[PDB]
Amino acid sequence: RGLNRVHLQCRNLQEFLGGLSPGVLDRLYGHPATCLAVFRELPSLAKNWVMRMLFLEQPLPQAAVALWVKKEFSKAQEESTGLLSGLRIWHTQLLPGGLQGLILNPIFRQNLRIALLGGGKAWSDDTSQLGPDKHARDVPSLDKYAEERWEVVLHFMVGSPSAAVSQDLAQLLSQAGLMKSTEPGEPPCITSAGFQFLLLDTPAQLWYFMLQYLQTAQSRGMDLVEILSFLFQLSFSTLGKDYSVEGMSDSLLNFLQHLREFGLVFQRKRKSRRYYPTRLAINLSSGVSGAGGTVHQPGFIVVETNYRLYAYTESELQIALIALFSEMLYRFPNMVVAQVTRESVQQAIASGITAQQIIHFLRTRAHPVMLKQTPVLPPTITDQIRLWELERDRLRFTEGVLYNQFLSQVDFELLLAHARELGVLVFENSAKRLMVVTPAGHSDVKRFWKRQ
Amino acid sequence: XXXXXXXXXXXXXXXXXXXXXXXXXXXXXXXXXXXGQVRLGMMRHLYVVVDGSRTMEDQDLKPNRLTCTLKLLEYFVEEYFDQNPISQIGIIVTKSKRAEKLTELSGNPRKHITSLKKAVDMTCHGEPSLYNSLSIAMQTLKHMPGHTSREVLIIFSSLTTCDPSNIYDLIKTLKAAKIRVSVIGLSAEVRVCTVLARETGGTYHVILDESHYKELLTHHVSPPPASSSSECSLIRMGFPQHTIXXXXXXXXXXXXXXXXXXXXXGGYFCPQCRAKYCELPVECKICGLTLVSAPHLARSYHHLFPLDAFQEIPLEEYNGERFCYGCQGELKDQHVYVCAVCQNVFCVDCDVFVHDSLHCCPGCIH
Amino acid sequence: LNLLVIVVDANPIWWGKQALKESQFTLSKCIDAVMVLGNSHLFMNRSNKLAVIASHIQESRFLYPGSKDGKYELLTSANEVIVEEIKDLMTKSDIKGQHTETLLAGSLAKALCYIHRMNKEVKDNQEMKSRILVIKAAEDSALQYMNFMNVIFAAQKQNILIDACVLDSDSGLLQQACDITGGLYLKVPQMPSLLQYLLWVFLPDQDQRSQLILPPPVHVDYRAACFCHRNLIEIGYVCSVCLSIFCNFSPICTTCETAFKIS
Ligand SMILES: [Zn+2]
Ligand SMILES: [Zn+2]
Ligand SMILES: [Zn+2]
Ligand SMILES: [Zn+2]
Repeated sequence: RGLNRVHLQCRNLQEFLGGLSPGVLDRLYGHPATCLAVFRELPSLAKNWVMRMLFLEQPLPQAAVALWVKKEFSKAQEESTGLLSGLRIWHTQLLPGGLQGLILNPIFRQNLRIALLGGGKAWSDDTSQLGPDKHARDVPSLDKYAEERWEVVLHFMVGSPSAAVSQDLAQLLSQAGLMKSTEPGEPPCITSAGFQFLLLDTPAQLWYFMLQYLQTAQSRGMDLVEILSFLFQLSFSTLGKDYSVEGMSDSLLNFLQHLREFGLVFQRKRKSRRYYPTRLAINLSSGVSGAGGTVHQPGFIVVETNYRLYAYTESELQIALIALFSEMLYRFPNMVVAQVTRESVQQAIASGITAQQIIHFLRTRAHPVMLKQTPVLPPTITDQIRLWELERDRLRFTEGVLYNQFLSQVDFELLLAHARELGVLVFENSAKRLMVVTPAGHSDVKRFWKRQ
Repeated sequence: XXXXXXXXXXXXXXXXXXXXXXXXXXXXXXXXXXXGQVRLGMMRHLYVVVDGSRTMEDQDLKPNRLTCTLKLLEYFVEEYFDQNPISQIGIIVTKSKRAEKLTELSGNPRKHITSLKKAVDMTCHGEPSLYNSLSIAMQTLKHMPGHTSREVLIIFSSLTTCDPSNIYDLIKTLKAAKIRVSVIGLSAEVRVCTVLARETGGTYHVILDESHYKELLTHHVSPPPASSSSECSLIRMGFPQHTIXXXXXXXXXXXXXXXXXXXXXGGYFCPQCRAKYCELPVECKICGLTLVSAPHLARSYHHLFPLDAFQEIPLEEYNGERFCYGCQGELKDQHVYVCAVCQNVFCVDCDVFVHDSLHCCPGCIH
Repeated sequence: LNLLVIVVDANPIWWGKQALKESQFTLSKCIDAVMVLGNSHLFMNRSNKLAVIASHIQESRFLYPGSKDGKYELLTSANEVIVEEIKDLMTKSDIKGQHTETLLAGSLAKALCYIHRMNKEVKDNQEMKSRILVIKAAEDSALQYMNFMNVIFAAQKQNILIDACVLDSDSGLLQQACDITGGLYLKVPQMPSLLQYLLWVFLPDQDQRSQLILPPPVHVDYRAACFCHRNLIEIGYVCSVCLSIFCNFSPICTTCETAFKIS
């Protein structure tokens, strides 16, 4: 903790896909699920530009792309162009003079056109013929199955006596940095990343599972490309119509039964030929479930100006979460009454939670009577929460290297200028020659001192 | 002191639900709308006289009566200029036994709503004066042309109607000057306003609620029918086309405006005097012509070939057309509404939408 | 959350003359450009909604409302129902002679009340913006002008934008509608490129009209004639009973048989 604390940063599919290898990307767009899934992530400018340039075989010059936009919006324009360029959609070509032509990656473009129009592949859908299936599953029972399995995983993180995790998933939770095993006679603890993982949205939690699951996909003979194509194949599916398995490798079978352990997919049998993509699997998307209401579950916490939480939900999980960032007084078979004490939040940040998790948690589960307010939370309470976290987080730490008490002043700004030159300047002085450089990048300037 | 005994229970599980449903159903009501195939007064110099009395400060409404009255007049100016474009409004606050022409007779909502946002901040001191307010409204409404149904709307609260002269000779004059005065009253019925309303030709009403008062002002939005007295003339009209800066201002006519203005390059001319107006419709400031874009005649054509009634039937009743002919949806409630001519099927949402906004049956167009 | 309501002027007489013309561009590419615009609109965001109406000569029947060939699945089901609905509509058809010019007021009326009910469907967190595309290819009848203005003013009140792609001929009432409501008007100069016009001009929503530089607004003619001789008027005589435009001054008002007071 001589570094900074573990701030749980969602990648939002840009820092994930921007930062890979372009051969991995050119294989990744080889299924239309991935092309639609990268398409909908785009900002609306880049969205409309791809849908503009889609039906086209000529590299348009740079002048037309810069000349399609009104003058006031150039600050919010270069982000869309740069995001198309870095994500290997727009590969740059040349008109035969000096006009740098721009053209969509024909793998990406061809598979988007397969996603919109007729195609040569078949989305890996198959059925030999099996009609009304032996133990066909019902849609609210798929909802129930999703709730049961993913709340079992959440109770496992919380540490209930409902610990039905089958110890590959527990090893996954230990490997992703969430449940640290210490002193190996089996206490599984919770890391502060686990507490910040709990207060997050359900699609954000599942997508963080998939990102930190594929972060260590070099382990079990897994490849990123086929797994991400299967994820984007799941989240573009329908609860009603039923699928088959024939057309999948054996490592896909191991991933799909591990995914059954996640609860995102309802099988019937392990040796079966059918899977039901669950309601958790459809809403798998890098985004935000809302600020007043969730498609998954309607909100249930009434936050009054008395710093008073009225939770209309019976669940030991969500009672434990409201125990995390508050303190609880009454429990009725319909309702829990809790009070947000200063000391409760200062306990919730001692274990490590930046209180944007808390405010977004309460905005996610906002009860439908708490709605029809344009500030859905009372801003006295919200600004008080932010003032409490700013009292707790008042130290900012940085490892540095000192320059003090120089013999001159020309070498002072010379060392400062060489620090600014190689981008290793941290903190400077004006009067008493007290400089802070990066300590890992200090040996460059130190060997420069042995050279002058 | 024992209203708590209003909640009965028979099975107590859905019986409290039945008591709550009876209360929530008794807390609502429907409007009463009238149809007519009669002549209407469509050019309409209406002139609003508000109290500024002592009784405007009484708190019978949820804010004091000045604030609620002024809010619904803001809504009134909005809906009246939204529905009748040719017409005009003028606002008099009547205050301290004297009458004050607060906003002159014009035809754009910006000045009137700006003046009402100003007039929130007033004082409301003294007793009103119906004599002087009807005198100022008469003085402006003498010389509007005879086909205009010249109308005054007095939103009147107090009871002591402190005039400085005799107000039956005004009612005889205003009877002879073919004006029409309608009074919306607060808290009471006053005999003089009743004689004024029944003799000039208008209609008198007293206020229960917010909702009833909205219903009364909505009743006075629509053009009221004409007597056997008002002139049926033929006003000469002008239809100026829009003119942009002709061909990149190749020999244009750079003007300022005609009523803090910038340099106008182009816009609307006049076919009588050839002046320069920014906005249309505007009465010609230097000619006396009235200038009309002519959807502004089409904005008020629904009064002339009006709607009809929907045959309202709640029960199931022979319905072999399960879906709404309005918007292709099922009829999940027990209210089915069937037109007169085509006799198609409509639901409640299509009922409110057709009868309030679209103003035509979608079937009868086909 | 957005709501595109495409309206395709399926005049069977006009597209029949277009298909006997033996051109490149027939009704099949028209309805296919409609469906590619629809799948593009559903494709741009998850929350978007689509509804496609087809004005026939005597009826406003809606067109709208696993993956065998590789599309997204709901796009496949929507394309299947639009294809089967136009095949049920146009093939099984009728013939009449007194009413053979197409209509646009009724389909716009259905679109207005459909947007009304789908705005009642919207919950309190989200808010719906809406527009009506009109793909017109025939000649509009004059006889429904009394009706037609009304639906425009409904779209003036309900804040629904109106856009129009006219294919063959200009239309004064429809460029009038796209001037009043704040929408957009476009006369295509070459038929088979229709989709590429739609995917740049008429695909972008309300918060991209202000960002994109678009083809400029044509000047709108506020021509006005009498009900007497149908000729163009710069100064007219309008009654205050009938509210009707007369060109020359006349004693007895014909439109409402008014006993005109003469001064
Ligand atoms: Zn003039
Ligand atoms: Zn009808
Ligand atoms: Zn309906
Ligand atoms: Zn007349």
